[PDB]
Amino acid sequence: SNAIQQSDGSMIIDGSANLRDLNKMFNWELDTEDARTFNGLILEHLEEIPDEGTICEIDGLLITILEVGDNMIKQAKVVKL
Repeated sequence: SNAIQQSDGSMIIDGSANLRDLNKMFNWELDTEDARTFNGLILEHLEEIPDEGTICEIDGLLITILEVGDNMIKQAKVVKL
């Protein structure tokens, strides 16, 4: 999985990103109990496959959905809360 730091400090993360990997690398505190990937975490929280452009808060992160495909989150922008 790829993750790109933006000039403004935000991160663009792939939906496929492994939650435990993200936590260890960025010192985030994503819940790893039930989901394995960033996509999984977002889907478990939403009661509908979210549109691109959706902004949500999960586990200390402010997340903007950038790309959705095959009913999975492909890319999201992330800022720390």
